[PDB]
Amino acid sequence: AMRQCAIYGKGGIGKSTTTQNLVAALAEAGKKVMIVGCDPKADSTRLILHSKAQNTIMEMAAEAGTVEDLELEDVLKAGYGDIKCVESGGPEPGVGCAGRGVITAINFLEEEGAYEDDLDFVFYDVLGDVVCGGFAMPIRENKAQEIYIVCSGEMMAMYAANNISKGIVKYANSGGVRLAGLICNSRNTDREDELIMALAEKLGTQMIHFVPRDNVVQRAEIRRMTVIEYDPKAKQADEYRALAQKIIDNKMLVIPTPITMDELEELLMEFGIMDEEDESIVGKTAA
Amino acid sequence: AMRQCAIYGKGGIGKSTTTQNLVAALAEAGKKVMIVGCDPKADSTRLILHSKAQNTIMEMAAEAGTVEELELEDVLKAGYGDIKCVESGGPEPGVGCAGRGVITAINFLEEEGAYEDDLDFVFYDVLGDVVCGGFAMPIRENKAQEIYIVCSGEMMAMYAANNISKGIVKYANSGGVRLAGLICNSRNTDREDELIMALAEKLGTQMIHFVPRDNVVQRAEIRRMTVIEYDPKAKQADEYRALAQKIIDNKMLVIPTPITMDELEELLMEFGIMDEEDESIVGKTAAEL
Amino acid sequence: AMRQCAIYGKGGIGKSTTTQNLVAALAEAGKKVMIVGCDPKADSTRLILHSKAQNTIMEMAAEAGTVEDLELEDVLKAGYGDIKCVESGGPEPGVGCAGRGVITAINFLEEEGAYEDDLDFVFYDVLGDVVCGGFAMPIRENKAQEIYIVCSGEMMAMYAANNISKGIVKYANSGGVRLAGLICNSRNTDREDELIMALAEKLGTQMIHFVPRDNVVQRAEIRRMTVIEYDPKAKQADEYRALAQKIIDNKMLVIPTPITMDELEELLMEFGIMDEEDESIVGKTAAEL
Amino acid sequence: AMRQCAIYGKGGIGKSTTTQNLVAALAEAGKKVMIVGCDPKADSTRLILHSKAQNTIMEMAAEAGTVEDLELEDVLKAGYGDIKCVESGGPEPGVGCAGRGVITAINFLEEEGAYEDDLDFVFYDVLGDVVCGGFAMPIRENKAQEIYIVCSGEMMAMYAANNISKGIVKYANSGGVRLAGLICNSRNTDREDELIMALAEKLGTQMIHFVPRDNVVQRAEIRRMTVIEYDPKAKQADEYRALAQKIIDNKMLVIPTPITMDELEELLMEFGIMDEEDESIVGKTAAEL
Ligand code: SF4
Ligand code: SF4
Ligand SMILES: [Mg+2]
Ligand SMILES: [Mg+2]
Ligand SMILES: [Mg+2]
Repeated sequence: AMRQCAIYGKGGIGKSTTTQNLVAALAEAGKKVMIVGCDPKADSTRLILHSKAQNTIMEMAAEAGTVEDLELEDVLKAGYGDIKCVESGGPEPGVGCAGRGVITAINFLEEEGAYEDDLDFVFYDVLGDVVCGGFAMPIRENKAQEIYIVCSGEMMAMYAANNISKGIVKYANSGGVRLAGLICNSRNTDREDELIMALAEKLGTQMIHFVPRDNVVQRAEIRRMTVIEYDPKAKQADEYRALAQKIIDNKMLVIPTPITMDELEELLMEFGIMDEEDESIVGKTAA
Repeated sequence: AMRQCAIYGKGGIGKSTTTQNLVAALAEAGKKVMIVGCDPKADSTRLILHSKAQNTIMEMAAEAGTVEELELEDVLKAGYGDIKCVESGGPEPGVGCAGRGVITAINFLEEEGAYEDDLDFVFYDVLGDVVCGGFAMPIRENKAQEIYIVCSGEMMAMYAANNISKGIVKYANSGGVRLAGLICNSRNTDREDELIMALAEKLGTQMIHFVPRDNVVQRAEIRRMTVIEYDPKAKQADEYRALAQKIIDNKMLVIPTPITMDELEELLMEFGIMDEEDESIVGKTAAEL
Repeated sequence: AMRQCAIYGKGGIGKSTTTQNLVAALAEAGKKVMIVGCDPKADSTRLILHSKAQNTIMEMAAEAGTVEDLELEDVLKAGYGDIKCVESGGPEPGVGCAGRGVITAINFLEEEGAYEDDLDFVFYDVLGDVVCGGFAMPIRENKAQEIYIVCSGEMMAMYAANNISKGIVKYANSGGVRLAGLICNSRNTDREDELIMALAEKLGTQMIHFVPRDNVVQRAEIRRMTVIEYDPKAKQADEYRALAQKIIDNKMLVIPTPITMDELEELLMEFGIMDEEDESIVGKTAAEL
Repeated sequence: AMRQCAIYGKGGIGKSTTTQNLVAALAEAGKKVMIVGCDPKADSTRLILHSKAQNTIMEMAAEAGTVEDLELEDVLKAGYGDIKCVESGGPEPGVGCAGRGVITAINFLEEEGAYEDDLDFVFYDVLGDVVCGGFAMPIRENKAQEIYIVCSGEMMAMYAANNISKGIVKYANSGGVRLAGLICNSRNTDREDELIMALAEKLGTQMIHFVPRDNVVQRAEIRRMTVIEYDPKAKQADEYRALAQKIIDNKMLVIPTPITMDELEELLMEFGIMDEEDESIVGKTAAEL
């Protein structure tokens, strides 16, 4: 029973670093895992491979003309703990949709039997900033059943988490896409955990883990590796094992209940992220 | 002589706040301006209208028909300096295309006569992060002739500027969509201005204005207004006026020259945005070494 | 019973702002309070007087000849909630001892009957980075019997908290000086509450209150006033009222048990303030690894 | 001709890091340097010695019983480039004076013959926050002719630089103590470089060098070393060399011109560090609008 998961979140909150660290922890737990990158704005395999930038399917397509000309050897590389790594390749700037690329790639792996192994998990690393048809393609085509959202106590991070839930709600009726949990990439802020726990509560889900900020992540990042690999004894390592072990044991798969912009702002203000609004100063000149 | 302009850039660097502030400067200078928010996940008109969120074209279409049903009066609101304000609205989570929404909005506004009315400038506030077919829709359909790029001295904001320039290069043989300059939104970091100037020379453009950080910006955003409106005497207010001025007189429209990822890494690593790599230590564990 | 208190801690963590907000909360609870400024690098009475820089006893005495020509009225002002405010004035650069100016202030206040019987609290706002002889004067001279340490999760603020504790141990069996509690000035950090509680655990004291980081404090600071006065219906206001009340009902005075530098580092590493060291690569050049 | 210098500056701005990387660049250039640490809150020698904590004169003397039965080998350690490293030790918490232990350390080093013929520089690393008599001890005793003030474009760092400048003025005629320049220790901020030069112009001095923020410094420090030793190929290394070279070549030893607090505020404001004071809201309640 291979589990088809995806990680969704906006960019610039460390979504990909967490994806790779968690996956490494799976490999260290003796799970066989594939990472499929579906994010143009981040490398989703660099830390597993030790590479700078894996060649994507989209740019290897030009090398021979079409994806039917491609060998699976060129696209799918093995790295740490024999984690299987692939990068779809983002759209050509101005002349491409991101759904089409991710379809192209997922069917290529299907045709070539990448999904035909003793594979325990596949994790699609997906950009979930602006949740259009394109980035919602793994959901729509039912290519990921278990969605995890990487977010944080930042406004836009939680907005993204809310739209991602909405996107899910769309194709919930159709296919078995569910929300597995929220993952908090800490910003080393106070009450951030509680914030996301309360957001989870309202979404009808769970904060499956709080991922702290810890310099050992960056120290592993310099060496193009995960923390699991770099330093198994780091206290950060137990943090990714906890997340990983919780995903494995996870049986909580819901249809989320998105929230309103006021219902959100209410959260922000409750946990001291946003301040209580004051209309007496609204529209009022300094003179 | 209406000039159709777009501001492209990524989220989280205050693109919209610069657009609103810029536009308030123009109105204060006596120009008539319309703003078409084409950024999902951004309130592009909130400072002009003193509103928490404008009604978006896409969300009122949720009723039925982004045409007919929708009335320009329920779409287009005037605000500070008689600035006309429109919010296209983002795509339906999971289903719709963002560019399809934007064009529909723009088509609606054409079809309802908004682009008359004695307009000196219209500004499209467009998301330009992952510049897909979607967000390059206003370029392909030549809905904006001049493109300004909001960027900061940050990896991703500079990679977006790059992808925005590739998208302009893709359609420069079709239409007359040209890059007008980079606007740098400060992160209050050393050497940021030099960084962007270097990006400009490579992209084949100019850093048209350096927009400093200043608490008077947030102070005005809190009150849901621009600095130009909140305190025109402020020093930050003079900066937005200078931006507005250089845009009015801007005579430089170019086909940019996108750089390669190595050339981009070369540039970060000059200004220390990226660290120099010690590749001897790559793949090495804490125990080994 | 006029409780003779002192706030100690290093600069740059908002010690003073907490003191004044705290003392504002006491004077709103109908208390009679005197703040004596014993910190050269902080205006300890600015927010109470709505004043830029209160004139110090050392400044005034020089423009007079001596502390004997000095009138009480130029040196002790009443502010919000009729709080009495005094500023000792730090040492003359290069010559004077921070302590000597403090003792002059205290003797002048004692000489001129500034310490009234009705008074419910005196707070000394004392610098507490380097806990030398000069800055431990209140404690040596038995003027400060109840010490509150304003700290935070940054190393120097905690090291300083430990050094102020060692200062207390010295005079605890000469006079009745006791540590009353730690006061966390939050840097909007994760686990910072748990850190100071665990520091207090080791010291024998308690973390009496955690003061949040809230922008209304800054909004109030800017207007040279406390949150108690600026906006009583603010949530931060309730946070100072909490602190003040806990202070009012505090019966836990103790002799602290300072900790080894090894123990301190054990705490910072456990709460992520210090990094776990990679001792193998110590002293190694990047060329040799 | 040995040159007796001193690095004054406030805590927490990486003064001692700059000191040690500076001496490394002097040593790389074949100069004989001794670092004498006079900071209670900092290791002035750890990066040279690759050691967690050098034993101080205070504690070593505390062990023996007096400083007359203390051997030179015990305190004076050699490190990278055979830089001589010494640590005065801070004051006995609550009782001690910081100037007592520094005069002690200097007399010992004198008698034991640590100040050798071959030595080209000695540097005292003194905490320069509150410039009392005790911390001005190297100046008063005329043990430091050249003073370099580390600072940054921040209120309190510039204030401390100001107070140090008054400390020099005081003993300027008596001794031969001059100010040699400011060293800006970057916080990666805009206009900070323009600010410290402007301060320098008001003190009647110069900015000798602007030290960038660069992660390599922390990469070196984690391994308990200077950049010069970590990686002499890094752009930072050259920065420490430029600083060191300019110091070697420096011919600008002045008596400073300290500025008023108002003058310092005018500088902060001119370079966007402070906002202009809105006196129209000082005293004013939130509800009072
Ligand atoms: S559907 Fe989304 S990814 Fe595809 S072109 Fe439109 S905006 Fe871009
Ligand atoms: S006791 Fe403290 S304040 Fe007094 S001179 Fe010595 S170091 Fe300075
Ligand atoms: Mg090791
Ligand atoms: Mg007396
Ligand atoms: Mg190397």
